[PDB]
Amino acid sequence: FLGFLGAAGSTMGAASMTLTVQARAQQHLLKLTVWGIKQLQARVLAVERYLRDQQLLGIWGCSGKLICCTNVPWNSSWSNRNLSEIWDNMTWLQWDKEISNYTQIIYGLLEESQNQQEKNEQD
Amino acid sequence: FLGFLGAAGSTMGAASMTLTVQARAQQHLLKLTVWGIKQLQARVLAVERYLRDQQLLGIWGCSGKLICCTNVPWNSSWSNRNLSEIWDNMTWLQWDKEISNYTQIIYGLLEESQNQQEKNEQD
Amino acid sequence: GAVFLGFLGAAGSTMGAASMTLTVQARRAPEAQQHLLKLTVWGIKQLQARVLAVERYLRDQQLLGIWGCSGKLICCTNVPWNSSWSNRNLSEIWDNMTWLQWDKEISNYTQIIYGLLEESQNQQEKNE
Amino acid sequence: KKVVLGKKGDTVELTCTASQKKSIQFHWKNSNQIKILGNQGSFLTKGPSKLNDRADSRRSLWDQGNFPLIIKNLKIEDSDTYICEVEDQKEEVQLLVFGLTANSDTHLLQGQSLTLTLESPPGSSPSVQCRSPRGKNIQGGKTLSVSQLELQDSGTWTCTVLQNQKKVEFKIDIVV
Amino acid sequence: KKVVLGKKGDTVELTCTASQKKSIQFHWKNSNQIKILGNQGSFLTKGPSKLNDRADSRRSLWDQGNFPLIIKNLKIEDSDTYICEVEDQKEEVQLLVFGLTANSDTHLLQGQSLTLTLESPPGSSPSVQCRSPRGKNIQGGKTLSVSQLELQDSGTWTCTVLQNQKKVEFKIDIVV
Amino acid sequence: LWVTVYYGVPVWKDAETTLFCASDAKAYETEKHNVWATHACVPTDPNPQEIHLENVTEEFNMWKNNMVEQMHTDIISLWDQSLKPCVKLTPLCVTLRLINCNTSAITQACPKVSFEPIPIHYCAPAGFAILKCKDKKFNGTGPCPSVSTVQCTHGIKPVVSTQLLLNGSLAEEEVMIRSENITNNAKNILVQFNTPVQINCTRNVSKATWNETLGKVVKQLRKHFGNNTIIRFANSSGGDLEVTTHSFNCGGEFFYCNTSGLFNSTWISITLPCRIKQIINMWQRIGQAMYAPPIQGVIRCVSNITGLILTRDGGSTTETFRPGGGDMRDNWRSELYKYKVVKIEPLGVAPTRCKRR
Amino acid sequence: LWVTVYYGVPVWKDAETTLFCASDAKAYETEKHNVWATHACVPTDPNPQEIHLENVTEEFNMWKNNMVEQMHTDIISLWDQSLKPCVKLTPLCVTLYRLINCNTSAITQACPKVSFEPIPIHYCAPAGFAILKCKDKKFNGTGPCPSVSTVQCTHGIKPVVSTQLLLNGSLAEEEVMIRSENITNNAKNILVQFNTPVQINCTRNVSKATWNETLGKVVKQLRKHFGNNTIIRFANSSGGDLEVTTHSFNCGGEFFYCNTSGLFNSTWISITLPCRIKQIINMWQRIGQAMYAPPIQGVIRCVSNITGLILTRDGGSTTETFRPGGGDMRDNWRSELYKYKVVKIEPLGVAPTRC
Amino acid sequence: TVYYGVPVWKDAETTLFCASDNVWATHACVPTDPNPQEIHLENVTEEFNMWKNNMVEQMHTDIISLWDQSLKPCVKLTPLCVTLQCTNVMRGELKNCSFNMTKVYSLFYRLDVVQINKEYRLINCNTSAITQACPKVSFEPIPIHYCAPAGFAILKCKDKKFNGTGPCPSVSTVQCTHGIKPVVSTQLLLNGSLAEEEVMIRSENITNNAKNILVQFNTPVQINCTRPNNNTRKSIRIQWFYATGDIIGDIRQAHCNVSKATWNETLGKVVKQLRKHFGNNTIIRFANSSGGRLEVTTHSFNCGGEFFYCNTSGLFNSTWISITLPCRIKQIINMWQRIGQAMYAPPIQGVIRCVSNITGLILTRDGGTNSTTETFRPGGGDMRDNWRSELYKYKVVKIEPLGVAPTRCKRR
Ligand SMILES: *[C@@H]1O[C@H](CO)[C@@H](O[C@@H]2O[C@H](CO)[C@@H](O[C@@H]3O[C@H](CO)[C@@H](O)[C@H](O[C@H]4O[C@H](CO)[C@@H](O)[C@H](O)[C@@H]4O)[C@@H]3O)[C@H](O)[C@H]2NC(C)=O)[C@H](O)[C@H]1NC(C)=O
Ligand SMILES: *[C@@H]1O[C@H](CO)[C@@H](O[C@@H]2O[C@H](CO)[C@@H](O[C@@H]3O[C@H](CO)[C@@H](O)[C@H](O[C@H]4O[C@H](CO)[C@@H](O)[C@H](O)[C@@H]4O)[C@@H]3O)[C@H](O)[C@H]2NC(C)=O)[C@H](O)[C@H]1NC(C)=O
Ligand SMILES: *[C@@H]1O[C@H](CO)[C@@H](O[C@@H]2O[C@H](CO)[C@@H](O[C@@H]3O[C@H](CO[C@H]4O[C@H](CO)[C@@H](O)[C@H](O)[C@@H]4O)[C@@H](O)[C@H](O)[C@@H]3O)[C@H](O)[C@H]2NC(C)=O)[C@H](O)[C@H]1NC(C)=O
Ligand SMILES: *[C@@H]1O[C@H](CO)[C@@H](O)[C@H](O)[C@H]1NC(C)=O
Ligand SMILES: *[C@@H]1O[C@H](CO)[C@@H](O)[C@H](O)[C@H]1NC(C)=O
Ligand SMILES: *[C@@H]1O[C@H](CO)[C@@H](O)[C@H](O)[C@H]1NC(C)=O
Repeated sequence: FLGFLGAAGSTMGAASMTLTVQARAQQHLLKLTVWGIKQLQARVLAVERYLRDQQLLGIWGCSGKLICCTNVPWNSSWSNRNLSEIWDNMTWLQWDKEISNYTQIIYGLLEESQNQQEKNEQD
Repeated sequence: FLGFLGAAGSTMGAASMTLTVQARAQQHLLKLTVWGIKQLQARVLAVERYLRDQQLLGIWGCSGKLICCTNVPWNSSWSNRNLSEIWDNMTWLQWDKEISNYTQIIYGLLEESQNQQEKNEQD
Repeated sequence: GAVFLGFLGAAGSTMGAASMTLTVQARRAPEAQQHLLKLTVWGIKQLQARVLAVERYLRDQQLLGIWGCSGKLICCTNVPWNSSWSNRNLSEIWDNMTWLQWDKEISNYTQIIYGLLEESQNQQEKNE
Repeated sequence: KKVVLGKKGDTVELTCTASQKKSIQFHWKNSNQIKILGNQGSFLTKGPSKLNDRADSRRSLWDQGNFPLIIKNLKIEDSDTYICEVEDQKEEVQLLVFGLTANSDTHLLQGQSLTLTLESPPGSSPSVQCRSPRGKNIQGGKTLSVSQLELQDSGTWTCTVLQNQKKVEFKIDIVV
Repeated sequence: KKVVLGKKGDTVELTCTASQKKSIQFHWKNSNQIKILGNQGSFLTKGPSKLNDRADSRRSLWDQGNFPLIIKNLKIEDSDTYICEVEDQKEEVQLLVFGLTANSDTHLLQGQSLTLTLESPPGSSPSVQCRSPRGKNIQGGKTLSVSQLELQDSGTWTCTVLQNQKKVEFKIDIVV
Repeated sequence: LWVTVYYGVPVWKDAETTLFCASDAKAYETEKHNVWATHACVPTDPNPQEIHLENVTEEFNMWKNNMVEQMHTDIISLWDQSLKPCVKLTPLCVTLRLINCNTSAITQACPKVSFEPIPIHYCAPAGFAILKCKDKKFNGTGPCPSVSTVQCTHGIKPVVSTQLLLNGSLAEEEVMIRSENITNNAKNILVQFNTPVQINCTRNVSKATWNETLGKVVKQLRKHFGNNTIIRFANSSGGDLEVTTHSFNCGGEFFYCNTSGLFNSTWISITLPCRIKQIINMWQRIGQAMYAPPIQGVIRCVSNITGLILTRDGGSTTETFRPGGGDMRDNWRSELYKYKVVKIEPLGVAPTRCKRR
Repeated sequence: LWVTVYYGVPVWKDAETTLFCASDAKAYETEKHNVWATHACVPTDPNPQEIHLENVTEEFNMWKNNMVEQMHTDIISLWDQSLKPCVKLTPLCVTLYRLINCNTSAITQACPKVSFEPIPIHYCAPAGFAILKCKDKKFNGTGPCPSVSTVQCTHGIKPVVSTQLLLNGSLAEEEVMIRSENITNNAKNILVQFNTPVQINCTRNVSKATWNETLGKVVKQLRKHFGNNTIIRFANSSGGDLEVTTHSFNCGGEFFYCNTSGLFNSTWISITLPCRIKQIINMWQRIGQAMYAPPIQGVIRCVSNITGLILTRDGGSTTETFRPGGGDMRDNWRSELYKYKVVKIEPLGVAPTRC
Repeated sequence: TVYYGVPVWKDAETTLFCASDNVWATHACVPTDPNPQEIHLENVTEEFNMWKNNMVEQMHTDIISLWDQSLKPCVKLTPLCVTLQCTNVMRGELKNCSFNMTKVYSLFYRLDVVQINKEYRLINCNTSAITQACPKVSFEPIPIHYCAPAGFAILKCKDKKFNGTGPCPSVSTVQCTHGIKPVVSTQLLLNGSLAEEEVMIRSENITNNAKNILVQFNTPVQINCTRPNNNTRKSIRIQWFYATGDIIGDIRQAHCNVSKATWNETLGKVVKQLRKHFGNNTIIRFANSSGGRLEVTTHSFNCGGEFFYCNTSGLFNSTWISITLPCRIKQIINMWQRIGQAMYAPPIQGVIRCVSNITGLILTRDGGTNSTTETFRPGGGDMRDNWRSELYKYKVVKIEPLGVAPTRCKRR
């Protein structure tokens, strides 16, 4: 999980190109049992968090795809700039700031995207 | 991350929405290590069960998705009744009894329909 | 946790038997010698095996989603089927060739095979 | 309607088989639906009847799927139907028990009449032909009266109970 | 601005208020922004003032949200405003002290004038309303000339000196 | 009319699973029950996270349970390993319908050791959970209005007793009487008392406490019946001596207490004549056991009477219920009634509301 | 413009959750420090992974950092486990201004002589989180760091309790540094980090002319913040409880408090410090007092290096005087971990690829 | 197109861990798992070469690592090596030694101590610091299972004719290996695992003289050797150092008893199989130990922590056409043929009785005597083969279920 932010501070295009491929006596006894329990609890928490993120991405229809396009258009009524300016001038780190005021719309579109995909499959 | 349990006996349709965003000192050490391992087994077993479920949904042709629709008919012999009333005054727990004797059958037919669909798409 | 399996019969015969097998797959501590802590240790070993199994499955699934499969046991690609590498008859390599020795014959160049598969998925990407 | 006849004082065997071989709960009910005997776990409980000391069961065969009921020191009133319900079936068994004995203890001489007593059970159609091997193939009902007492008038042969093509054997006490 | 009044040597309990009840770092400052008393974790420190040997705080009350300041043996030159800095407040409290004494403890006759001494704090505006048990509410300056000595002149007085509607009971040494 | 497949829905299913025991074994006692608990039982849960479920209707069947049979086998293992029969006679008794058949005698280590029944909780393994319906008006079959999921059952004492359940659980509202099928006899009666009935056994039952409980049970029976044909307690039916007598073990000695006097009341302090026998028949399996003579030390045993077992009689007036027992499965049924193992299955099947091809 | 989802974009947001301790506890030591470490920590990873980041600027605030609160609570628990006071008073004073006697509860506990030896400790964020580390040596405590680097486990911190002098860890990398929330405000503490440690030996004594040189470096750094006038002065400690007035610390044996007048008596334009072991203390963990057993007869010698200073300037009315008075232990733990911040990974996004 | 979920194994290398049931011979290893799972594999022929196999290489690594870990814990005897004034006291060959500590008397054998310049000293104490053998620890062999960590499987070949190489008819997957007896033995194997009724000979290259020949008998043969020695033990300060004590009674060379009939019959089976390997017409002979470094010439073994060197050259020499046996003991040590420190094992008080079963034997074929006589002199000294013999059937594997195979598919 901390590997991803290695790409931060780079132009969003190069960041996404990189995103296309990321990972492609009692002394011993106590070491084995309690230390192992906690160390392994950490790994289980890691896999559970990753599975939660994967599930959330799955509800939107893009299961197991790092990059994908959903048929809902971008909400343009609120202020937004042109695509070429977006992908080049900025980088992903401050791109969270541009949508932080959209956080409610974020929570909208994050659910809205899945609502569109399920309405297309149901219709 | 698991979503094992959920809403109680209620209109199964409303519960249909609820799942979508529902979840996605030490005196003696020997008591902790033999009991913590059991709860850790429970968590990893739930994770493996979720992975198996997603795998089965995938071989049915819809992996990741939570509300999967594909072409497969509702056979009349499967305790046919008015759909509306099952939606209003029926819950998942009570409805599990009415479809238990047909569960393997519908699994098999959905499976061969998925096989036919992928064969037709390929050829 | 699908990494656990032992059936290896389809190797000599048609691979399709393995295809049926994978589809089927898809669907106390006496304390006399302090056996309590011993059972905890063995349970730790087994549960570690399970968590490493699921981690390995996800590691393979990330790579399989790099190509256009992402969890499908039976994937499909547009790369040429041999004709440049192990140009043996399809019948013998699907019905006579043992799975393990077949996989060695492939691992001669399996890395470039994966590379061409990734290129295939890349071409499928943004096809539009 | 399987039926057995005892000696009215002997030990008779009644068995109901369970093909499941599990040693499970069973009881015994009479024609009035009164418990007489059964198991509770791995024990033996006798139902509140008038035959508590008189009847019992063979515990050893319960594990192998045989659950019997054995009555000792039989008598006339013991003749009634019984039922097994080992899992759910009501396997019925008919019991008609009665004996035939003598009453003329010592007042017998050359030519005097001897008397026999037969316990006629209510609700039956028997025909007693209790005989002897020495030559007394006599036919009679309750009383066995013979004008002359020769050597061919004593002994005990196969007693013909004759209840629906079933035959048993018991003793007749007469000696010469 | 809360104002408290002293008796030239008594104890004064200035109070802050912890709106959080968490005992978080605070500091007691004076008008010249010189530290007097301060919290450091769970200890207690004193800054470089004229009250280092005099300042004190009831330590036990901090955990409940009370941060008192105690100045025993108060002197007039120490009359200055004090400020808490509990979390972000600049709660300003003022302390005023002036001592009523008599230069002639015993040199007095029947009808001889009497001289009182009020060591007032410089830069202050006291209102000396000496509420004397003779019925003479004397409105005067630093000294009060008593032109007559009667037998009723005994008893401790209460020269309630008001300053911006701030009153407090007073026990001055007038004994006969 | 095309079915789809929803996921994550709440669906439960009855299943049979092996269960693991969680007993609070001190492990530093010479008594064999505790060392067995260390031998095959895990310690108890540090903190039980019982999750209440509302608006849940769950068909509870206390007689079609699995914990009762699992703990039956486990407690047989307990009694064989701990209270070892130092003369044990068992009929191997091979078949060949009549067949003569043999008995084998086995000798063992034979120490006179006190039996202290510490509670033995039962916990379902990973992936399954036990369900308890907390309604105080459970009648043994049907829906339980309130149901809560838990991982470990309440602590049970593996008591062994006949005609009187000892050290058992207490009913909350009424002294409940439960039978699988009450309309006809040959089915046991299971009673749960609100208040424990103290007893004293030495080598007496307090009156005015047992009498009021009998009044409560006859009130409950007349509630179940038509207020007529008054139930009166009577003698033991007869048969094997263990079932006819109040048989129980504490301190390693088998005490058989005649209970006819207490079941001698007709409804519209008392001392018990207890005895000790060297020859027993094990509840675990068919056979007979011989044990060592009792220790000279006076054995004082005080145990609450919590449950009572009866049997009905067929009739052509007043009801007479005979003391029953010997079926230890029914005994631990009375304590583990409100429990049911279940497995969760998120996958489900859907209505026709879709058209996608 | 069509919204498309990306998984794994390098996006983080600042947020606190519970961190987990990591210590290479030997677990075969009877000292209660290793006992606590092995009870409630995990072994350090043999291969810590630190990926450097380029062209990234993050705003660090050590003063408002909240991981320090977690470490302070954890060490409070550690001290409750390790040093068991066999006379303990804790004010209750239930309130319905000295309304009641507020009588101190008088818990009495076991009084064993257990060695208390500090051991290195690491804090690692739970999975799904990152611990940023500012590598810039010019970091003045608050504001942006031009260069940052991510590592799951911070550098080994020795949890060491001490007033008036930090010691046993956290050496400065390049230059002596001065940090403060508000250097103008007198109340806020001033943390000073030493580039070179000065060895201090205390026995049942500090190296001179190395203390002098470090002090000169400190006054230079202070003048850098000030106007090069108002000559810095050190003097008698301010006054108050013994723990703050004099250098208080413990090393295996009983804690002791040492006069530091010789240490701070210079005005900038071998040193022996009288130290007294006391059994009567004011607990730093919570308000109250404690009494301990008399110290062991065996000679106890402690070797340490004074890597840090805590100074508070006098009130303004000229010249500036600094006195050592750091008692709030949160300050000591802010000094060691001034450059670490907990942050949460949020690897999702939205972009206009036009399908 | 890819076929996920397919069973494939690539022979790999992984660090297996202990499974044991103060003494360093039984150190804190993991307890042996309670229900070792075993799954048979039908129709699976797995290639093997336990000479070159990855399991044997990595097992050498694991064995060497564990022996290194297991040697250190005992305390050392670094400075005690000094000049010693000793006088000699079936020649006994025992020297009583005095060293000036303020003089102390101790007992050393002739072979452990050589002349220096009467004046006597240890062979290599100056060159290599000598290590004392801890009295608490005892040198005892126990069955040690080997377990593969998670993600690795252990393959076991259950074939009687296996010979350790080539295809194996029946194979199985096992979590933990069967108990391995770590036993020190040269030109011979003690208390090892019983072999198949037919006798196996294994060699990396049958023609090569350099490659050793290892033979496993079908039936164990009794090898019990006794040393009737009544020794004592002394507390001589260096810190209380603990050394050899005075002797009561008469010393005897440890005599070992072997049944001549069963030994002859086992080697008769052996020469039958050797005729199979080298030609029945060829006449096969046996000879005594070849020679070389004293340790490798003689059979070296340990009982009760005491090492006896059976240089019973008559036993290995069995001249053919195709009883009690004396032995010495040693107190100075070169174990695993290490050039480093030499630990020192002082004697244990009381008679030493060692009972064991002969389970194997190692020879080295003479260079070719071509088809006329095939002398097979006992060869050994490499401790690799002893553990190598016990686990010929085991290998490590990893699973890579990512098969790719060419099938027709168009899709989109
Ligand atoms: C039901 O619960 C009750 C508790 O409510 C429980 O009763 C307990 O039984 C045990 C077993 O006898 C009692 O333990 C006894 O304690 C005394 C005093 O400590 C011991 O001396 C006894 O052991 C000795 O007994 C002999 C003397 O007669 C000695 O000769 C012999 O060597 C033993 O050392 C014995 O252990 C315990 O006190 C009671 N608790 C009470 C009455 O509250 C009962 O067992 C449970 N089960 C049943 C079926 O009743
Ligand atoms: C900072 O780090 C230094 C690193 O050196 C550390 O110094 C240690 O302090 C202790 C206590 O002052 C020193 O004292 C003794 O060292 C010996 C040998 O290691 C130990 O055996 C001692 O432990 C026992 O001592 C008593 C002897 O009678 C026993 O009664 C008692 O119960 C103890 O078990 C004790 O540790 C130690 O030598 C140094 N150095 C090292 C390397 O430990 C210092 O404590 C740290 N903290 C501070 C605030 O300076
Ligand atoms: C469990 O609960 C059940 C409630 O549903 C109890 O029901 C019992 O069911 C049996 C049915 O076998 C009843 O027995 C009678 O069956 C006859 C059958 O008709 C003819 O058969 C007999 C000969 O076999 C003959 O004698 C009859 O006269 C008839 O000619 C019916 O006709 C009767 O009406 C009656 O149904 C039982 O009577 C009935 N129980 C009660 C109390 O009514 C069942 O008893 C319960 N079981 C237990 C173990 O508790
Ligand atoms: C228990 O109550 C249910 C509720 O409908 C009923 O069906 C059942 O017969 C009752 N059982 C008994 C034994 O009363
Ligand atoms: C400073 O003290 C520490 C003990 O905490 C020690 O490890 C280190 O070597 C000393 N010197 C330096 C330069 O850090
Ligand atoms: C050395 O020890 C042996 C055995 O105790 C003894 O026989 C011999 O006399 C000793 N040597 C000397 C010189 O005392």
